[PDB]
Amino acid sequence: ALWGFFPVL
Amino acid sequence: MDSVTQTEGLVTLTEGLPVMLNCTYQSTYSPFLFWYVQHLNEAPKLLLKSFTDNKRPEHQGFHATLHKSSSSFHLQKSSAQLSDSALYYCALFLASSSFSKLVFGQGTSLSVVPNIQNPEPAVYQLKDPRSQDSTLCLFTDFDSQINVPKTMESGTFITDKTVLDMKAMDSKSNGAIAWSNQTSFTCQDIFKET
Amino acid sequence: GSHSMRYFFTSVSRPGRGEPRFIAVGYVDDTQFVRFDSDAASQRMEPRAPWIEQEGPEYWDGETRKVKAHSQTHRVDLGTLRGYYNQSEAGSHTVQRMYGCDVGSDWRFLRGYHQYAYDGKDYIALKEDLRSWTAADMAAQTTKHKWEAAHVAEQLRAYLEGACVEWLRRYLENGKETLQRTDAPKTHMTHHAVSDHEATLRCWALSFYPAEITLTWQRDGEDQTQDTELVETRPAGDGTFQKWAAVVVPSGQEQRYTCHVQHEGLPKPLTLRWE
Amino acid sequence: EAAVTQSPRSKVAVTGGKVTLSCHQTNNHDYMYWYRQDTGHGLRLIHYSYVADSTEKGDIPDGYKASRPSQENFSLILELASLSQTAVYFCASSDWVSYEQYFGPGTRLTVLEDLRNVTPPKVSLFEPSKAEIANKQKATLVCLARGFFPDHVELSWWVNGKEVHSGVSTDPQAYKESNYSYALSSRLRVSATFWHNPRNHFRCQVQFHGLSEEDKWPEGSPKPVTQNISAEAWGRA
Amino acid sequence: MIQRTPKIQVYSRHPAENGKSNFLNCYVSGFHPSDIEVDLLKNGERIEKVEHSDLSFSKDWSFYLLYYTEFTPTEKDEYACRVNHVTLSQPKIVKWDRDM
Repeated sequence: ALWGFFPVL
Repeated sequence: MDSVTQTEGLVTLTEGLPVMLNCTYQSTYSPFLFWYVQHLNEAPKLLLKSFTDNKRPEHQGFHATLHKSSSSFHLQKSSAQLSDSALYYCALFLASSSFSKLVFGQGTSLSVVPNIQNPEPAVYQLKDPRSQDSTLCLFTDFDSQINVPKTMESGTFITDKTVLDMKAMDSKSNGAIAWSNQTSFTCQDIFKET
Repeated sequence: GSHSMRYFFTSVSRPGRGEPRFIAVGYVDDTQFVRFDSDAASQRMEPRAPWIEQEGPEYWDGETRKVKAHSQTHRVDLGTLRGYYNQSEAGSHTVQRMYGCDVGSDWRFLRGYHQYAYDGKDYIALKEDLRSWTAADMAAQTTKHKWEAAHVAEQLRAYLEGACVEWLRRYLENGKETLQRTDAPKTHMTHHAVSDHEATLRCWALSFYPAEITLTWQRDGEDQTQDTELVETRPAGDGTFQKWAAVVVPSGQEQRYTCHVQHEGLPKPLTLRWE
Repeated sequence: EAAVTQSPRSKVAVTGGKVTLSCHQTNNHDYMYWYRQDTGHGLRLIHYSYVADSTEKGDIPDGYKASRPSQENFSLILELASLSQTAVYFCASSDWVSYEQYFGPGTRLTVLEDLRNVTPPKVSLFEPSKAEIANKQKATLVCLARGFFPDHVELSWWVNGKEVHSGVSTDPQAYKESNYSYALSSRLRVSATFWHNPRNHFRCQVQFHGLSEEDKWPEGSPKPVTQNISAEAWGRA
Repeated sequence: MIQRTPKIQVYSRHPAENGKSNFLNCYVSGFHPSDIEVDLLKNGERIEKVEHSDLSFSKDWSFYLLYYTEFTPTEKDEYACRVNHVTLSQPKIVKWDRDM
């Protein structure tokens, strides 16, 4: 399953 | 399965004393918790975070330490002030296997009450001049530690105590108001305890 | 033995199209199990292995909403890096991302990964301690400072040591017949005369799983790379892999050379000599 | 600097009617959320959104729909309003750091079976006790608003044409005296010298949020629209 | 910025036997950037029904793709893989050598 937190560059 | 439990109902506390609001949780994965605060007629805002390193701090006077072993994230403060009277939300952030969401608890209402240094309890009767035989009772200037009675009778209503601040040098006034629909109602026996 | 789960993300800016291209794939060891393509009709996470098909509607909705958020994030990332390096909108650029976890043969966490490349070059990576960031240049330092403020590493550690490992074990069990099998390589050698004084010996490894294999040539029991040609391990297409190694030998000296095949599904390493 | 606005701030609806709650945000935040709060407790997620033109179900989506027409706007839609949907509704927004969520001011919504029970307050001003003035050199005026349904009210005090906040203590929550009747009270304490001055004008204003012009009302009774109702007194020797 | 030319491998899924149904694979690996044209050829003629794997990459960030079609090998039929990439000035043709 994918990670549920979505950090940006 | 992933939940938050907070101190139930209203927590009443005298100014100058330490705050202690309980938060426990159940978390499938490594926990991340947050405290939110909502003042009266205001939006909820973020207060503090469970982040580092080893347990400790964030926000202002307020601090909270995460104990992962017993699953605790209690809100603490050394000395409560009257402005601290607000609704406090403990929150669990779930973002490991599922889409980022905050899971809030029920919230714990904090009521910080003043230390009335020179109490002068008095019950007064007030009249409405525009109406015939319309009267009202006012219990004022009492201590913060006494209990104000609630309604036992239909037609008769008593409010909870409120704090009045006269920016006139030091004038904190506890106050409760009572009224009715009955023929003749005394003011002395209505603010009688139990 | 040891196992892994990896997710691979590719975002490419398309100057002649209305949208960039985003592709996401999930792997368990060497088997791909999920895919998402921003250009495909469905606009959902799609099954690519038989064993992932037993997951229910909530899993597929969950993975869909998550991968779409990945897609939107990596779309914005293209514009961010374009600004970081002061590049124009005329050119096409590639953002790559990989993350995942390794387990040992006891199925316990060993290593976790989280890394980025911009135009083929290392941008930012999580270190093995899982608390630190390797930022290559000054642009990646800006990304690092954003992430330290949001405590990204600490949250990632929770995924890589928790959710990643848990789901990996779940997949390993549901696809037990596929993922926990070990297929030994079928081996043979071929011989070709390249000139009147030289010959090519090719050592073949076929129908093996998993993809990990070591093919080495020796000359008189001594390691030989000096003239060795080694092709990348290739998929057969049926779930098994293929690889070969070749040496150019002097004619009449074929038997002085040995090929050594190392694989998990092999009880003992094989030595092959031309006969 | 990050700010979220909601509209309307107050709504009175009928059961089976359509309610649209609007939210606006110019923080350049991709993530938006709708929460409901019940009797000053709980904050449950109804719907959320991470991108324009797409919406996701929250913890309690039944009876609610949501629309995200742009990055800036996030609507909450109740197609057939029910009594169970009476609550305070908060909109929120965040960027990728989605644990830092920024909330809107809130929307008080009350759903009723029929609009006939909606009633404006009767505002009464009770004058200070002479015993209080003599003994403490202070005068407490009491404002009492009664007979109003629902509890979408704001009380203010006005001295000499200006709004005052000091010396004021208003009930945090309105009191339900009957099933269709609320009461609210407040105190204004001034010095005996201030009350005794005939120049001084005291007024308590209650703002009642009732029906909007779009709401249908039968002839005979006056429509309980949004209105201000006051009671006033002057200084006396 | 970085440009890597593809490595091309043309092969069959199973050991090729004439008159028996098989799969023809073309494996392009080690390329950067990801934009690539791949064709499978029968006697120099483009094969219609060709499928490919989903785009993925290796540890060193280089891309790889598998193109494949079901085919029945014969004695006189020639097969090849034709690949074009930004690094290549002209489409590269690699013939299927079964007896490698």
